[PDB]
Amino acid sequence: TRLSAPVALAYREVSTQP
Amino acid sequence: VTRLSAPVALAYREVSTQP
Amino acid sequence: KVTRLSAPVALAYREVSTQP
Repeated sequence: TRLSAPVALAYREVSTQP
Repeated sequence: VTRLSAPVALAYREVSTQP
Repeated sequence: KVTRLSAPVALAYREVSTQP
């Protein structure tokens, strides 16, 4: 019943394969 | 047992309630 | 995705005096 707010949000990820 | 992590803001919800 | 990080404003540890 609460939500919070961060300063920044960091997703990821790399070269992936056919 | 170790950390706390103070955020920026904090948001609260609200429900209308009947008597 | 699997691991979205988030980065807070500040942390806070603590510790008392500990005996020998």
